[PDB]
Amino acid sequence: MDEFEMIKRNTSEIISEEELREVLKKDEKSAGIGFEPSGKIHLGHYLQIKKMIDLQNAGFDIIIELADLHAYLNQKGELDEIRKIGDYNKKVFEAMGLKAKYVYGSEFQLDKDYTLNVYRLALKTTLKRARRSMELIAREDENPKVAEVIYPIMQVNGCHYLGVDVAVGGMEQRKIHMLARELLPKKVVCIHNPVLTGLDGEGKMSSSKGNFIAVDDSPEEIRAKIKKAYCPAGVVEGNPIMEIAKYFLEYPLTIKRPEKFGGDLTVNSYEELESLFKNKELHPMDLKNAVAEELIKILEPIRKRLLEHH
Amino acid sequence: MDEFEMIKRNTSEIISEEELREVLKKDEKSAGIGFEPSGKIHLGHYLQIKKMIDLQNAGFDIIIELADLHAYLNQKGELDEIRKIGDYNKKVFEAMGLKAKYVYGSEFQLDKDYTLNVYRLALKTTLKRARRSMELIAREDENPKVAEVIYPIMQVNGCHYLGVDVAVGGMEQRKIHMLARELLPKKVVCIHNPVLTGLDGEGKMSSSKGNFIAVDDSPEEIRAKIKKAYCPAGVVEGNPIMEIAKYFLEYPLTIKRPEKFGGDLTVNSYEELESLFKNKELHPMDLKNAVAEELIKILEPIRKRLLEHH
Ligand SMILES: CC(C)(Br)C(=O)Nc1ccc(C[C@H](N)C(=O)O)cc1
Ligand SMILES: CC(C)(Br)C(=O)Nc1ccc(C[C@H](N)C(=O)O)cc1
Repeated sequence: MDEFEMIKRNTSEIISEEELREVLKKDEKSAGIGFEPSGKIHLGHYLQIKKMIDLQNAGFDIIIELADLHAYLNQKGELDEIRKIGDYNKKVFEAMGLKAKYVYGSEFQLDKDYTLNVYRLALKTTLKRARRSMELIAREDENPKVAEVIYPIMQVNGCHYLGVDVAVGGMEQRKIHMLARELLPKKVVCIHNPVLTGLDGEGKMSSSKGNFIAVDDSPEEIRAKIKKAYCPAGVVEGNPIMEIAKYFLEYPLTIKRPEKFGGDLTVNSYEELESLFKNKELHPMDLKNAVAEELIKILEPIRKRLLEHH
Repeated sequence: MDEFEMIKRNTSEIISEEELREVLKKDEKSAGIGFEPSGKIHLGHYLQIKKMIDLQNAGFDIIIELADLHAYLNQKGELDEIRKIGDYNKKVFEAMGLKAKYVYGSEFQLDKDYTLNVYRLALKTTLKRARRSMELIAREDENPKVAEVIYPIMQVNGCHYLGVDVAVGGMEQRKIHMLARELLPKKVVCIHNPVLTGLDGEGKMSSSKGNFIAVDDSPEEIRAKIKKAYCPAGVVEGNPIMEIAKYFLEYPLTIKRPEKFGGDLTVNSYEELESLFKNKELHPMDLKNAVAEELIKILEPIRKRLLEHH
């Protein structure tokens, strides 16, 4: 498991693999990601932070953008309230064990030269290309605002201004990332993580859809959320419980169940688990119990560090 | 002819007349207009500058924006070349007899607080409203740029930042102006001048359509441009020669013609001229001769001041 495959583990795509290999050669290399401040930090965020921790462990300097101005452009409210939530998110990201530089976007995204470059990019980005890149990001609006098409080019320029070698994000960021690769003089290596399914299976996990496990949920809340979740026997695709087993749990994995249902089960890889699940050797109730208890233990240190403040 | 009707003469609309009357009450009041720098200054510009001269004569302080950044957003090239053309335009506007403050937009349109307010406005302006306001302004593009929708909200904010009581422009600016009236806390009085017809009658006069008389055209060039112009007998609407008689000439007007065509004609108002033209008492050839020679004399001082530099 070289550093490449360590970075590559559980990503949806790397754009591009050859470029990432060149970047690994450098003594000095930086990786960046941004987050619109969120009232709750959920497993979708945690997935990203894990991936930033991998990069850090491969010798990357990590830059986290607390994207207060992007959230302002995406209709999350007033900058001061956004910035307060930004500060809470940093604490959560630190309680996740991430050592990084944290910057508020508004610290640099309003300088004369940043703005001028945003306007340069606005001359090279068609409205159609801009609106396409925001399809999975833009706040739902029957009357889309001009702010929606400023957003993607400000994120592009952020890549430029921060000078990262690698940009990380969920797959929803990939069209903004493609735009950065076409417009900017230095091509940024782009690493896209999968988009988790919502707990009810009905769509993608979102802080505004209320279908997530938050990293500071109480254990009873974790158990009740898993218990209700979409999780049909033998169905792996779009199954948020299997996604959690694949993305967050440690193997080998011991799955406790009564002797009358086969007794404790040990699986040495998520791949074995998927096999046991597909040919319906492992029942959804037992998968849920094991996933909930392991997730509880995995999230425990984070919830404890956050509760230590009170 | 109070100051109101003097300001109102030969305008298409005043938004609104009651508001303009309130503004006239003030000892201190300012009027503003912007121009994307243009290689040639034509009668469309001159019409506007005349209207600024009226306002000045009514006691307005005049602010002319040399809109280098708007022209940059509207694909007129590089800022330095735009700014050079900006400087030429000022000279022309001064040779027209306008005493005013001249500012390059880029002097203030990149400050942190200006930019932040542009982004505030971008949150309140729908893409559809923004693209509607640019229909008569935007450079022709099969693939419209994001820059096209930044333009109108930057012009709105310019009104705000410069604090004018009155905004002046051609009718094509009216939708941007309407947006300023809805978004800004202080409603700006908007004065819209007519859009001149191109010399060939086929559309509106434009510096990029090459259908204009420039204020520094030589007399032979003026005569040849008038001679070729669209100008059908009895047709007033869309007739650029009548527009010039209405908007630029001084009355009473003596129209020279041979005795065999009726001999010299004196008309005491454009209204008489329109009457003589409609019931086909005045032939297009004689109208053209008179319009060209009077326009030559009217533009003479401007062409001379511009030529004095060489
Ligand atoms: C400048 C660097 C490279 Br650190 C960066 O990635 N900036 C960035 C990234 C993502 C977001 C939010 C995002 N579009 C979302 O959907 O939440 C905002 C800013
Ligand atoms: C700030 C004040 C009030 Br002085 C102003 O009117 N600014 C302004 C006006 C017009 C233009 C150009 C115009 N859209 C065009 O079509 O040429 C650019 C800037």
